[PDB]
Amino acid sequence: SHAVKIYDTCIGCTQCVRACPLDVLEMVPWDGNRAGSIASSPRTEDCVGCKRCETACPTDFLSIRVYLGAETTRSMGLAY
Amino acid sequence: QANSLPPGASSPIFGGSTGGLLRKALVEEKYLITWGSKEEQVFEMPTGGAATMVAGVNGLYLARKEQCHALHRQLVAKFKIRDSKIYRVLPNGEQTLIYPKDG
Amino acid sequence: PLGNTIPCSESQAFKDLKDARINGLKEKIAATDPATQYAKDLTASMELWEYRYANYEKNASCDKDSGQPHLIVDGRLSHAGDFIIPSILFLWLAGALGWAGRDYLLKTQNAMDEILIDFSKAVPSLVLGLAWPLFAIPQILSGAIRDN
Amino acid sequence: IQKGSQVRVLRQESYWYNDVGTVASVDKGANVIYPVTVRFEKVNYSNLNTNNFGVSELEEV
Amino acid sequence: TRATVDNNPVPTSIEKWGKPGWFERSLARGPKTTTWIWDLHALAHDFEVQTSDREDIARKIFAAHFGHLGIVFIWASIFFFYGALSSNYASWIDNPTGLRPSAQFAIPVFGQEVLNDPATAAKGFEQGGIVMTSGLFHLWRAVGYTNQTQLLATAVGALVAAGLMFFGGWFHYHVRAPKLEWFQNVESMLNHHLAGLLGLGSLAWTGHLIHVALPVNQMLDKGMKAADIPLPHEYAFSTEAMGNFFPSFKQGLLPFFTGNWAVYSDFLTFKGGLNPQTGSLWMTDIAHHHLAIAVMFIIAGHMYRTNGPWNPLGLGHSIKEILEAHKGPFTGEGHKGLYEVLTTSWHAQLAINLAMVGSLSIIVAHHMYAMNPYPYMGIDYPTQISLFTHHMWIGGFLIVGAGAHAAIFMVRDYDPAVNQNNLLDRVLRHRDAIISHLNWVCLFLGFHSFGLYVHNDTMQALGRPGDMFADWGIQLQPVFAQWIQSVNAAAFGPNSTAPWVSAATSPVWGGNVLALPATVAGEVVQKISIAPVPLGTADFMIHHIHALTIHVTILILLKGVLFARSSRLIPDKANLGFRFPCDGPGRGGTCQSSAWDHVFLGLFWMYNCISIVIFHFSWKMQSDVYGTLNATTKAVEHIVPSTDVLLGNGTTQAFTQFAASSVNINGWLRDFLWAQAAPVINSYGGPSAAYGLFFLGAHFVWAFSLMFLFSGRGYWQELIESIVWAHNKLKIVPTIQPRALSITQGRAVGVAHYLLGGIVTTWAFFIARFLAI
Amino acid sequence: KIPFLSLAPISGALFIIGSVVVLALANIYAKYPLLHPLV
Ligand code: CLA
Ligand code: CLA
Ligand code: CLA
Ligand code: CLA
Ligand SMILES: CC1=C(/C=C/C(C)=C/C=C/C(C)=C/C=C/C=C(C)/C=C/C=C(C)/C=C/C2=C(C)CCCC2(C)C)C(C)(C)CCC1
Ligand SMILES: CC1=C(/C=C/C(C)=C\C=C\C(C)=C\C=C\C=C(C)/C=C/C=C(C)/C=C/C2=C(C)CCCC2(C)C)C(C)(C)CCC1
Ligand SMILES: CC(C)=CCC/C(C)=C\CC/C(C)=C\CC/C(C)=C/CC1=C(C)C(=O)c2ccccc2C1=O
Ligand code: SF4
Ligand code: SF4
Repeated sequence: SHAVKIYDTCIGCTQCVRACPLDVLEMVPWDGNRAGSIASSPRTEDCVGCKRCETACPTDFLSIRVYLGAETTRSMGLAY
Repeated sequence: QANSLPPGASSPIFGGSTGGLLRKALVEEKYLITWGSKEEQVFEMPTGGAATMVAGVNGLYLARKEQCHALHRQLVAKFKIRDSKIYRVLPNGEQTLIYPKDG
Repeated sequence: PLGNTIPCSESQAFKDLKDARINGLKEKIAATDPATQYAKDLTASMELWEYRYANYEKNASCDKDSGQPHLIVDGRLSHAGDFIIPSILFLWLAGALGWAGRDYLLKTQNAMDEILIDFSKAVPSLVLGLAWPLFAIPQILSGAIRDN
Repeated sequence: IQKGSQVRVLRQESYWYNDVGTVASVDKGANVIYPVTVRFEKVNYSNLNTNNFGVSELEEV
Repeated sequence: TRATVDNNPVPTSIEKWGKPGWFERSLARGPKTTTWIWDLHALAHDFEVQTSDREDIARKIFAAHFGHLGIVFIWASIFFFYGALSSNYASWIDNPTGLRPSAQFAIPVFGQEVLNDPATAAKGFEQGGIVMTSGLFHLWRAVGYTNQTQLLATAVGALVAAGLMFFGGWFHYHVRAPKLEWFQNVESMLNHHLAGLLGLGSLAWTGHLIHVALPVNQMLDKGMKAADIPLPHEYAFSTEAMGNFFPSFKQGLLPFFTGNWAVYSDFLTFKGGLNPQTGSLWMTDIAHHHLAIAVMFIIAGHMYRTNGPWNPLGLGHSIKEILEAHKGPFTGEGHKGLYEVLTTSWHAQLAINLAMVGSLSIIVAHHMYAMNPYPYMGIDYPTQISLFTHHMWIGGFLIVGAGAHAAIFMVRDYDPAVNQNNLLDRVLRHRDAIISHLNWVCLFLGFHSFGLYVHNDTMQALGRPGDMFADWGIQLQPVFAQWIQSVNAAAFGPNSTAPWVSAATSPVWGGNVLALPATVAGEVVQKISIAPVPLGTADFMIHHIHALTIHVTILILLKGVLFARSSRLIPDKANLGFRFPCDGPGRGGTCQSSAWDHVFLGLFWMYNCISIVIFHFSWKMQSDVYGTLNATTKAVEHIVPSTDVLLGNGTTQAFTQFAASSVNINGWLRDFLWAQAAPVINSYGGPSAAYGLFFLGAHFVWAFSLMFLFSGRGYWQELIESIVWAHNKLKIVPTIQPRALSITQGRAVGVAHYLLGGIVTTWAFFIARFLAI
Repeated sequence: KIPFLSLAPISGALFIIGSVVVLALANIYAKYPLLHPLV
């Protein structure tokens, strides 16, 4: 499976959950921003690695990083 | 038979395509999207072609969860339907909810 | 007479291809009508070729064996027209264009002005590019900018 | 560091490391790690120019 | 009907000339990066991302069409000005066989006057010139051009017509412009393009042929000079001048109104193939041709129903009723929806039309070498190679564009609400079956043509010539194609299928070698224009290569069309668009998954296809058709000689060079590509040295593409980061930020330079070979 | 700024064509040199 990490630079813009084609991410309550929420990935077994979350993240360098790891049926995106 | 719907959900009218389920849906896993529509209307399949769904509860078996979540964003962006719930069906018949996991 | 190099005044093969070109031009004028614009062009080409072969004769172009002119670029003042005069001419015109473009970026700092060239800030930049060392060398001795 | 001040980014992984930016708004809460919003004249590869940095990552020029 | 037109939508102003990128939102904000610059060019004709109003979209399309017809009239005027001013056409009209046609000379500056060719030097043009390969001079001689002042008049008229199409574009955009339901009356546009555009066009050309072009060609073939009569052989007052040339029936047009059509059979004939005097089609057959297809096109424009103020008029068909009558049990609901698709989607219409005009340019390329249309053109071999090659390349380009806009329709204009159970929807329900069976037949064609070539390379290398797939070894004869040779040659005589044809369809089917007088310095008759073209084992093999390349280009473009919207990989591909680079490195990698990338890959595969087509053409025509009649006893000698193939026993057998050397790739390398490239590399210091310069520069552009093709932009961007550091160290700061090209643009730049370099390489090779011998 | 000629391809292309014509007439006026003559 692929490894998704969220750092402390997040602003809670809600653009990585919407642009994710798999619902890997969800917003949990946080205190480190003004939005009161931080992204999290407890669903990394379902991630394909498509990096649409990293495309739509508006910071300088990205608060979300997905690392390409071990490949499964689900993460190679196979319908067979 | 091997792709039986849950009770309460009716099948949409689709004429069958070649882009649908493969042997993985028999042996490893398949997926099921279940939504509620207020009328009968025409939606593009995520595996090619077009289908007509009826008023009430409609369920569709797909090979892949991104096929289901692409169908779900099509229903939101076209038909304003947001009560799609996505199940992972194992080959023994077990069904677990994987969207909305929050509720 | 350098290594695999003799000048034009005692090169046999230069004389051979010079005679070959002037003879080919001689029977190319000699077989045509002198009033059809072909013959006037070929006598203009003959006069041009006589002047260019005499120019290769007089200012010490250098050939050996193949008879064609080999250039010496090590910095001799006898062969100074090989490299040194076009070096200074290149540095003048390239520093003109580079300094004009740099001064244009320094005076505009704008995104419309790069895709729409304002000539009232472009042609004085070109005129001061034509005098670029006098305004470039004190900014070499001063220093530009601190970035890492 | 207040609104209108010119700052230099000290963050090593930034696009705008060693570049002057404009402070547009400073968050008055204390629970935010990076409160200071800085706009730039130059855009990044994502074609955006505004980001929230902290106080210690910025040097007043 | 009724032409509902609105008045003045757009004022005429210079307030958008100073604002480039006005036309969509992200470009309207201004330059920030250099990507904007390339995004200025790639979206400028995409009118659907400019405005969402389909009305205004159709208006921009219409004004674009008028401006295109303007630029084609400008180009027509430019070659008519060059024909009129700086040509040898005043002396080419007297010698079409010994004078090379030229319309352009290099001026004596920088040394380029060696490019002027001595064999174009004549009276009026004493400079030498660039030899043309376009066949413009042979066209002009066939249509009756005897003088350069009428070439001046046509040049002025084409410039006036370019101005008229520009004023039509400005009128039908800015001033008085039609609404969308005018464009959707497809019934009337079919009826007025068949009966009025094609029909009256070829009827007015039949009128030209009869009045001007048949008598001027009869004067030029009976043996007079350039002093002719343009005006006093015309019209009513010299009606008997029509009787002096080829007997104008009894008297006037009174045979036309009383219905005795048999007396008109001396300039409306149905004779047959090619004239042996001039090497081309008989002009009277060409006139009766254009008249019969003129009649049958005005008949074709009487098909579709149009209702209006005319009382009894309004009987016919609607296309929609025909499409909704063709249903079938295998194909569900058939063609219902295709009327709505083809009346609301421009890209589907452009896909159909690009497929048809590309296929038709390919048909034109075949039918113009085989049956020569213009006098003395088939002996001028660089014209023959260049017209076949040119129309084949333009055909392959428009077929790749057909696949492109079919995919673009599938991304943008596809509506599921129109396509319930029609042919278009059911093709999406078995797209895996189509693409996989196409994958299998491409694999089959590639093995069973190119592995035959590999097998021949291997057997000829191992010292086994009798083991070869060749005419001397294991024969693969084109027995259906040879039987169609025998049928289309044998169907001319009495008691045949067509009993009143004199000289058959074409001499390529199997009947007679035709030849023409020509000088060539101080020689004899020589110069075959056309010959029977025999099909052997090498023709089997090259045509199965051709089937392979057509089928793989089909596979790439049709997989782009059918998987434009969704796949098993990316189900939401239609939201990503026609033109996106990937959907990331995940799910294995989605590199080149967009339908644009399939157009990008099918461009190289079209290159492959058309390159092997014109290579087959060059050396088939050189090895079996083109050549010389010897002065001793009428012996046929081709441009490349016959090859004595050494057999396995020790003896030889004479084959032609096509039959002997394209069973394998070594003979394609040696006898076609090494041997015939001798005139493009030895052309320096002479009239073909530009073709050598273009050969080398095109090798350069082809190799320069491979940087863009094999690399990707993240390398280039961190390289430009180092270069931008060097720029900011010396106070040299672009406000427009220097970027690498986008991924899609790196593919586009690479395919553009690959296509340009390879085609201009083959162009330089083809012209420099065929000007020599 | 002036209409249509202030634009960067137009100003750029007229700069390249003007430099090629000035260089060309420099090659005509100097009778096409290879080197700079010293005597
Ligand atoms: C104002 C114009 C300008 C100036 C002063 C420079 C200066 C420099 N460049 Mg650069 N460059 C430019 C434009 C310019 N460049 C443009 C337009 C491009 C894109 C084609 C580049 C691409 C480029 C690369 C890849 C590199 C440099 C490098 C360098 C540095 C080393 C010298 C050199 O290699 O020349 C090279 C110059 C070129 C390759 C570009 C050709 C010259 C351009 C066309 C001039 C621009 C004309 C401009 C429009 C004039 C405006 C006039 C105004 C009055 C309107 C040097 C400081 C090198 C470096 O980093 O050295 C350490 C390096 O490798 N440049
Ligand atoms: C009737 C013909 C026709 C028409 C009207 C269109 C129209 C369109 N095409 Mg299309 N296409 C066609 C034929 C046609 N095409 C053919 C024959 C091919 C195969 C090559 C394609 C392949 C194609 C692709 C892959 C795409 C389009 C796209 C588009 C759309 C926008 C294009 C644009 O913005 O302009 C911009 C034009 C340029 C930036 C020019 C590019 C550089 C050219 C190719 C180099 C020219 C080299 C020159 C010929 C020779 C060298 C000279 C040089 C040395 C000076 C537009 C709707 C684009 C789109 O997004 O669709 C919605 C899209 O991506 N087309
Ligand atoms: C010369 C280089 C080359 C070769 C050999 C191929 C070969 C192939 N391409 Mg490719 N392609 C190329 C360049 C090449 N391509 C380039 C440059 C591009 C970039 C634009 C592409 C892009 C491309 C695309 C997009 C597609 C292909 C497809 C194909 C397959 C076509 C089907 C076929 O021909 O049947 C048969 C195979 C051959 C003719 C290859 C040679 C077979 C030899 C003769 C047999 C060897 C005998 C034996 C096995 C050897 C055993 C030895 C042992 C020690 C192993 C084929 C395998 C298409 C495909 O997959 O369709 C099925 C496909 O869609 N190509
Ligand atoms: C990725 C692609 C890319 C693209 C599209 C561009 C595009 C551009 N760059 Mg660039 N650049 C790039 C990458 C790129 N760059 C990279 C990688 C670098 C290295 C870091 C640079 C660094 C760079 C610099 C430093 C500069 C540019 C500039 C420019 C602009 C040039 C404007 C122009 O050519 O007209 C040229 C206009 C003229 C030459 C004006 C003269 C015309 C006269 C006034 C007309 C009268 C003359 C008359 C006709 C007589 C003729 C005779 C003659 C001899 C005088 C242009 C928009 C330049 C700019 O900003 O615009 C000025 C600039 O200075 N770039
Ligand atoms: C080359 C060219 C050109 C020229 C053109 C021209 C020269 C034109 C034309 C034209 C023409 C000159 C046309 C015409 C026509 C016609 C028509 C369209 C006709 C008709 C008809 C009719 C309709 C008839 C009818 C009838 C019948 C059938 C029956 C009996 C009676 C009658 C006789 C009535 C230019 C330079 C511009 C440009 C480029 C291209
Ligand atoms: C330094 C410099 C320079 C130089 C450069 C170089 C070194 C180069 C090169 C280059 C090369 C090395 C090459 C090339 C090439 C190209 C080509 C090759 C092209 C083209 C084009 C075109 C235009 C095309 C056309 C055509 C078509 C359209 C198709 C068909 C055929 C033909 C041909 C017709 C210059 C002078 C700028 C100036 C100064 C600076
Ligand atoms: C009047 C006139 C003509 C003016 C010219 C206008 C002026 C002044 C400059 C314009 C700069 C020019 C001419 C080119 C820049 C293009 C560029 C940054 C290429 C680097 C690059 C290479 C080499 C690849 O292989 C590649 C592969 C895959 C993806 C991306 C790339 C990529 O990005
Ligand atoms: S890589 Fe793709 S699937 Fe994974 S979290 Fe990011 S957007 Fe979602
Ligand atoms: S990780 Fe990026 S996209 Fe997601 S909430 Fe934070 S800033 Fe927004």
